[PDB]
Amino acid sequence: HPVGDADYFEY
Amino acid sequence: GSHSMRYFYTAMSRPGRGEPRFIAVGYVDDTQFVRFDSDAASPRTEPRAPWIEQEGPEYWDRNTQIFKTNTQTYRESLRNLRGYYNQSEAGSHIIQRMYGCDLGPDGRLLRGHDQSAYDGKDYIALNEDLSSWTAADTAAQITQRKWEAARVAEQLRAYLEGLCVEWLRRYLENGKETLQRADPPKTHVTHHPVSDHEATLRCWALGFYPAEITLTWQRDGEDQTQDTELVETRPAGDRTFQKWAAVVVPSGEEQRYTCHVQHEGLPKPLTLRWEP
Amino acid sequence: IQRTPKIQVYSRHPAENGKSNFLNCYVSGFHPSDIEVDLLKNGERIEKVEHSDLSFSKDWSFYLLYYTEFTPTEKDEYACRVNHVTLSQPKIVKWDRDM
Repeated sequence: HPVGDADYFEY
Repeated sequence: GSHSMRYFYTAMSRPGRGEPRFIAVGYVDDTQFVRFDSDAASPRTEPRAPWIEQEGPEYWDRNTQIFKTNTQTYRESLRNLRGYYNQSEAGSHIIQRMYGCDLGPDGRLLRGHDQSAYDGKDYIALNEDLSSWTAADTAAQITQRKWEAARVAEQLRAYLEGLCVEWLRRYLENGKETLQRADPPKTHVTHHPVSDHEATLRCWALGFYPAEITLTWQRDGEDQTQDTELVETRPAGDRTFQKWAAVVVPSGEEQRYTCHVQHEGLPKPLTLRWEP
Repeated sequence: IQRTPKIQVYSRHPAENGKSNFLNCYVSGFHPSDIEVDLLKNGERIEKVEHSDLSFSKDWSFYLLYYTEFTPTEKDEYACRVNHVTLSQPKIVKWDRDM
C-alpha cells in the first residue's frame, strides 16, 4: 500500500 | 529470503501536450502488483498480480484517491522545480520517486528508502536514519527546507517502519506460493565458432526468479571479468528472467573454461562447461 | 543529460520452428521515458503488440518490455525497431535465436 503523503510531499 | 516493497512514481511534463502525466507502479521484489496512470481513459488503481485482487473496494478506492491527489501534487512540484532551475516553460521534465521498505530473512525491517530524481539526476534522498535528507544541489536544498518545515521525514519514517512493513508482510503471505518461491535457472552452454582459432562459449540462465543472479566465466579457475560479455538480465514475460555470459576462447581450450552460476533458487551453486 | 536505450530481442521460450512462442523486445537504460518501439515481421510492423507498465531501475533509467505472440519459422525474420530522442534514426535489431 502506498504512503498517503499527497497533502505534504510537494517539492 | 529477503524481500522488499517499492513504489516507483514518474511525473513527466509535456508543454503543449496537456498536463503532466503521473504514473505509479508498485512492486514486491521483482513482481509488479499495481499500476495507476493518469493518462488512462478512466484513471484508477489496477491490480497487476493475482494475489492483490482479494483486497477489498476500500483498498482500491484509497489507493486511487492517493494517486489522484499525487497526480495534482506532482504537477505543482514540476512547476516548482522548473522555477528552482530557472528553466523555460518550453521543455519537458521528469520527477521520479522510488520509496519503500526492505525486510531481512526474518521479516524484520532492514531499512527504508525514499529517493527522488529530476531529469534522471539524483535530486533529494531520505537518509538511512529516516530522519535527515541529502540534497544534491541548491535547488534540492529548497525542497529540503520545505520538507523539514513540514515534518516530512517523520511521516515517512512512520510509514516505512509501520504500514510499509505491515503491508509487505501481508502481500508476502497472500502471494506466498510465488513471492516466496525462488525458481532456479535452467542452464546450458553453447558453442559457436567465430573463426579457425576462436569460438564463443555462451553460458545461459533461463526461467529464474527473482532476477538477482551471478553468471561468471573462469579460465583455469580465474575470473574472466574483462573478457566476458554479460547481457543485462531481461524479463521473459512469464515472471521469470533470462541472462547469458559469453567468452571467446582459443579453439581447443574450451575445457579450460567454466561457467559459474549463483542464484537464490540454487542450494548448490553450479559449475558448467561446454558438453560437446 | 539523455541516455540511449539498450535493446535486446529474444523469445520467452527456447525457439522451436512451428511452435507458438512470444517475441520480446526489451528496452532499457534510457532517459527520458518517451520511446517508440515496434516489432517487425519480415520488415513489416506487427499490429497488436503489448507492453509493460513504465518503471525504472535504481539508476533512474527506464525500461519496458514489448511482446507479441509469434510462431517462429526457418524463413521468417523478426526484428525490433526503436526510436528515442537520442537516436538520429530508428535502430533496428534483428532477432537472433542464439542471443
